[PDB]
Amino acid sequence: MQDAITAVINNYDVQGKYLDGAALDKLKAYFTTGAVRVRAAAVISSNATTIIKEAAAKALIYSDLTRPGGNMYTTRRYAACIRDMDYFLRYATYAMLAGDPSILDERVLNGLKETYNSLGVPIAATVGGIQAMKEVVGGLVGPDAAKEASIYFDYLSSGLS
Amino acid sequence: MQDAITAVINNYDVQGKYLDGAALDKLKAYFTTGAVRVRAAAVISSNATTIIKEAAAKALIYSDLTRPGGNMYTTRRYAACIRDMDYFLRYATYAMLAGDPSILDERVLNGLKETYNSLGVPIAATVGGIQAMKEVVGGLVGPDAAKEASIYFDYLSSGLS
Amino acid sequence: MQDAITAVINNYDVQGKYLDGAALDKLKAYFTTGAVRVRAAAVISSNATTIIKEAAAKALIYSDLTRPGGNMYTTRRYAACIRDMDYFLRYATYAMLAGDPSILDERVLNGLKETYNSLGVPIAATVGGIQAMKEVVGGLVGPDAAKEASIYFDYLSSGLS
Amino acid sequence: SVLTKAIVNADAEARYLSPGELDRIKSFVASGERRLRIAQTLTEARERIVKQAGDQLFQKRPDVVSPGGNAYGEKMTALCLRDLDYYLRLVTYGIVAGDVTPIEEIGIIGVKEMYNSLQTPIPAVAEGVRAMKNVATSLLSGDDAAEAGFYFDYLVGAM
Amino acid sequence: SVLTKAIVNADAEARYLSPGELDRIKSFVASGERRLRIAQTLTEARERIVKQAGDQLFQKRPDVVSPGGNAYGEKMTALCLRDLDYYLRLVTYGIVAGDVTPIEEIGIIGVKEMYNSLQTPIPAVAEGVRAMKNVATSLLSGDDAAEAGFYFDYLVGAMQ
Amino acid sequence: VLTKAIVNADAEARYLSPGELDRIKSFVASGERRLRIAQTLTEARERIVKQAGDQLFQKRPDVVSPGGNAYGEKMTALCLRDLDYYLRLVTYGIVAGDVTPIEEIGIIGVKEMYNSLQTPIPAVAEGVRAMKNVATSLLSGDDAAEAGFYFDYLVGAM
Amino acid sequence: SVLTKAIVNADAEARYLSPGELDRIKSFVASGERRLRIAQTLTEARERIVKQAGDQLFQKRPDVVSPGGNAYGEKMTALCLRDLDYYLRLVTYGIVAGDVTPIEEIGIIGVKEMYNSLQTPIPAVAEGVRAMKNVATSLLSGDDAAEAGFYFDYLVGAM
Amino acid sequence: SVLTKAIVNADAEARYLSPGELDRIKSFVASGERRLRIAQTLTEARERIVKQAGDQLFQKRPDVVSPGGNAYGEKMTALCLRDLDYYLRLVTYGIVAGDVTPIEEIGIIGVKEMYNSLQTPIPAVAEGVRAMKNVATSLLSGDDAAEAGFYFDYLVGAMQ
Ligand SMILES: *[C@H](C)[C@H]1/C(=C/c2[nH]c(/C=C3N=C(/C=C4\NC(=O)C(CC)=C4C)C(C)=C\3CCC(=O)O)c(CCC(=O)O)c2C)NC(=O)[C@@H]1C
Ligand SMILES: *[C@H](C)[C@H]1/C(=C/c2[nH]c(/C=C3N=C(/C=C4\NC(=O)C(CC)=C4C)C(C)=C\3CCC(=O)O)c(CCC(=O)O)c2C)NC(=O)[C@@H]1C
Ligand SMILES: *[C@H](C)[C@H]1/C(=C/c2[nH]c(/C=C3N=C(/C=C4\NC(=O)C(CC)=C4C)C(C)=C\3CCC(=O)O)c(CCC(=O)O)c2C)NC(=O)[C@@H]1C
Repeated sequence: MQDAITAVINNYDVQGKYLDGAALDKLKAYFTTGAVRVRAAAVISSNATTIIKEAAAKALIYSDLTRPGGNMYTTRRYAACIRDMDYFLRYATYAMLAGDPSILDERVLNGLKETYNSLGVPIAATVGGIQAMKEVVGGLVGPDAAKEASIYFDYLSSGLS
Repeated sequence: MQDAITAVINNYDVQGKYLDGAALDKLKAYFTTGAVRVRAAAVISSNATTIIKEAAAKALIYSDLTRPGGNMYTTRRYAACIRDMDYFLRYATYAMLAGDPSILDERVLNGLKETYNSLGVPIAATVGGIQAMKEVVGGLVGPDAAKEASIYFDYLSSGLS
Repeated sequence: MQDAITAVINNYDVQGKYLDGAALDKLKAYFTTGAVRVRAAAVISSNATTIIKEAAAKALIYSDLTRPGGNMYTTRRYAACIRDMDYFLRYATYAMLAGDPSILDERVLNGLKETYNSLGVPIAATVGGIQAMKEVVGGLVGPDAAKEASIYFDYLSSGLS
Repeated sequence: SVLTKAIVNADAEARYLSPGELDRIKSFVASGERRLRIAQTLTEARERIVKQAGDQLFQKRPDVVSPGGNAYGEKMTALCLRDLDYYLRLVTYGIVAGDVTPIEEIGIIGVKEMYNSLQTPIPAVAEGVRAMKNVATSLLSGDDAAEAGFYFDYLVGAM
Repeated sequence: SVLTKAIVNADAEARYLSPGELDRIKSFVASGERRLRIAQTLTEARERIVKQAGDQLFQKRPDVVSPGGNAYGEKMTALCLRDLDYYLRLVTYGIVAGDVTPIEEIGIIGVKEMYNSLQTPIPAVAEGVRAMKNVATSLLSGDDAAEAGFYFDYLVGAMQ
Repeated sequence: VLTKAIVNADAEARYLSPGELDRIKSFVASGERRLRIAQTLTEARERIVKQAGDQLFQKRPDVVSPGGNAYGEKMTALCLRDLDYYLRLVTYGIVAGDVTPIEEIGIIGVKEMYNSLQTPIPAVAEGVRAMKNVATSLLSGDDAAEAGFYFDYLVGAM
Repeated sequence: SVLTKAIVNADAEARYLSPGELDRIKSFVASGERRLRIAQTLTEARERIVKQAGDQLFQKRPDVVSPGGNAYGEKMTALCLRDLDYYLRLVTYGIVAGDVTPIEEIGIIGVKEMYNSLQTPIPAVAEGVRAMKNVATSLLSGDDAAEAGFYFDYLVGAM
Repeated sequence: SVLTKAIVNADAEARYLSPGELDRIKSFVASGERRLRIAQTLTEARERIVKQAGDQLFQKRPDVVSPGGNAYGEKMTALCLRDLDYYLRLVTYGIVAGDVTPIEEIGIIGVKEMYNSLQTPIPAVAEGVRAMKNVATSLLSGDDAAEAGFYFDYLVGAMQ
């Protein structure tokens, strides 16, 4: 994948330019944000199960989806949906540490829309779930971390939709 | 699209709630900001050509892009790039009057990333241009207006990136 | 005045101790920082007039102070205020090279509060101006230098307040 | 980068980042500012480092700049120096990244094959990198030099 | 004021006021009523004097109100006119005082330093004052104008 | 303003709404104030044009240079005449309360006309900006804001 | 090129190439060798053509290289000359192609918009192209000059 | 020069040169040969540096070369370039001396007064010097450029 540090490096490498102060400043910016991100990631990992639970409660469960004939009806489908939710959470956490959205594009985003359309999974409902997770995550991580966390969640949402 | 006033209304309508003081306060906030926004919009419209010129000078021109083999090389491509810049400016102005980012999502932001990737237009350079326009706009509009103007420019930038 | 090198020496002299490795390490630390400091000082000296201008624009001018009945009203008072600003800048630069806050205490800080109170100069506004200069200086010097520069500016501000 | 490496291992395992892995990330972000300065120093001295190293290399290996040798002639000598410059740029990138991976992708994979087609001797290239290291070490402070040395050594090992 | 100046000279000499000094005071008190009227006239015409002088100055110096120039832009142009107004107020104070001292403390000491920080050109400011003088002269009667001229000239001399 | 309201109603095929009617009422009340603002600029017209011209020539030495279009007495007069025309249009706009009067006379086909003349369009825009600054100074602040809108429109159009 | 233009018209009509169209293609292929020489001549003289034309343009239009004017200053004057060079390269491409289409895509579409943003005067640019034509004509033989003239005229017409 | 400065401080104190002062002299004599080369480079490129800097200045400040502006006209523009040349010569002298003192006596004392009589804008002059610095920096090697920059910066600071 790519990370913020590597992204700067790669941009310079295509130019063939040696690293310059302006580039260094971007790197420096990342380094300050880094400590916050690490703390946020640890919070998310510990509360991951609950985050998913809360988000499902907010959007997915107690709905047509869970009712017979709904996409998340049957244990197998229910389990699949919560597995997908976990994927989104884990990748968003990875992206937040990295400081780059690229990993989301390379692993999660590419071909997901097409897969979902063939499966008949509802994309808008999934997006709703992602947004719900974001809200829950925002609380736990705290405000400074929340802004950073939110962008990756939004990136996933935009990709799927 | 949606505007701030309609956004409040819509949120209440889904709840089925009659408008309440908290809702009224949001509406009242918008109304005060309104007069400033109208003035800002007029400033931007009058100086639009110059804003684009200045922003291009700051980022796009005198660069590899304009040099042969660059994306903005040839008159046709140059003209296209400045047309795109104008679009972003006009839509941001619309958003600022509206007080809502939705119009940007509905018209500009939808499918732009995919279009650019197929075209081979460089996203980071485009984002750079948007940020440059923001800086120029900030000066002309003045400080109170600038804060409002900045959020919409940032919204566009985040969408593209 | 005192500088970092002399401060170490003086501490050892009162003990009567010959210089030791621990002491040497402190001296060595200073020597590495030195090169950065020299570069910063040259930047500040060249841009001193502008730094003062920008800081005044940010805080002092277009204000009640400059308006009739304000402390900085009349040419004489205006000139005095900018002279004081220059003093603060020059001394902060000296302190940054020295690596020690003592010179600020010995020359600038001593008796300033009392002088200002008799004059009726407003301390909080002066502090505001110092903080503004710091911000401008930070930009010009660049990040590594800025941290070092900031502490001396903050020291002046704390002394006055 | 260090962080990229950690994330990638986690993704393979399909797990959230381990505490130990997280700790290493924390250490790296603290180290970064020091690393940036080290890189900056080498960048400023880049032109001289390349020049000095080139001269040393040519003294060490007369053959390369000889009518038989690949380096011989102005065009060829320039290209040899350009190569040295490339490797130095890569080293700086490595120091800021905290990992050899950035260096490795751009410079060390397929290097043997490329040089063999060119017919450039790989050992001579290695000597040039060693020469650059010595020049760079002198300008750097001792602890800074050790950090820089690791990246330089990797390059020498790779070729 | 005249009186302040006389007292100060006496104190330096450590003597009671000289007859000659006393005579000048007498002349001043007689002149004062005329002086008050001159000042009153300019105060009433203040708004127009400033406006007319500004226009003249901008014609004389296109550069000042140009994108490069300090005066350029509405905010800046207003400030330039405000400055002209300030100087006019000072001149009126001077006429009643009969001396430049009131003018001098408020406006002429540190003026160079202030304008240099602002980056305003000092000669242009002087031209503005000259312009104001011409407008003021026209409204004033000839003798009145001469009195007013002296104060205007001092300002121009102080800032050049 | 009245024409605009009627036109919107006709498109909708409805009688004018009370709100629309109220806006018409407000406009007719405002008109007298608007007339005064226009009158002020008319009186100062000669000086506004002269001052703006000088500013423009300082800003753009080239236009009044042997190569430049404005160069020579005849040409300089024509350039000033154009500035005068635009000022007259602005006054008309203020009384109308709409840019439409301005727009028909001055802003449609302007590009084509000037391109045939070979006059640089940006310089013309600068001249209008210059006129605005002069006009603003003579006008009171609130009056100036009203006048500014019309001036800005012209600059935007050109 | 001639051929591209003919094919495009045929495809729109959804028909095979007309005899007349085919004849023009035949004429073009015969002409090509002469055209190549004409293009070669201008390429060799390119540096001088640009220089001479620039001087003529600046004499014709003092204003452009004046403090007000866009061209004024070394940086700006260089850019103006670079533009003239670009147009000359396009004209050579046109001669070999036998059609203005190659020229048109690179240079003539959106040209007005680009220059308006730059604020460069379009008529001055046209004068520069006219100037280049005169210089080019002198070096070319009469028949060659006529061929070259058409392409030069098109450019002037386009802006 | 470095040496002159050291001697002067010693004479004021009425003492022989301090070890520290002596050390600085030693450092300076070692540096001198490098300094001579830096100066030589700028001398050779002098004509081009002045020309390029002039153009940059005029682009940055259209006003100075405008009918109102001081620099406007051939005679005036030549004089402005002559001034730039003078300052460059002073900078070269400074580099060899290792101190600003030579520069300071010839160029920086009374400079404000001289230019104010001429009516030349001081900030524009400073810009010209800044422009010259940028041109000179490009021709110089990085380390050489830093040394040269200090002297250039001093000039800019002095004329402020
Ligand atoms: C009762 C013996 C125990 C109990 C039950 C309980 N269940 C829920 C909620 C849900 N249970 C299901 C289960 C199914 N859906 C399926 O598709 C299948 C197979 C056909 C099953 C068995 C679902 C989907 C839900 C989620 C809610 C929904 O209907 O959308 C609850 C409440 C959930 C909550 O925690 O709020 C409860 C209480 N709980 C006990 O303690 C009993 C021992
Ligand atoms: C007009 C002839 C010229 C001009 C004016 C101008 N002034 C400023 C800013 C300031 N002017 C003053 C001046 C005074 N303060 C005093 O106490 C007195 C004496 C009573 C004077 C004359 C001050 C203090 C300021 C600072 C701003 C403030 O008032 O808060 C400006 C703008 C400043 C800027 O751009 O930074 C201007 C334009 N400038 C010209 O060029 C005209 C020729
Ligand atoms: C010379 C006759 C006239 C003139 C030229 C001029 N051009 C610029 C700047 C640019 N010129 C171009 C034009 C092109 N780019 C293309 O791709 C093509 C076709 C291949 C052309 C012809 C571009 C892209 C630029 C922008 C900057 C850049 O080169 O990257 C300038 C400078 C503009 C400025 O104000 O900065 C000038 C002066 N100007 C005249 O007045 C002459 C008559």
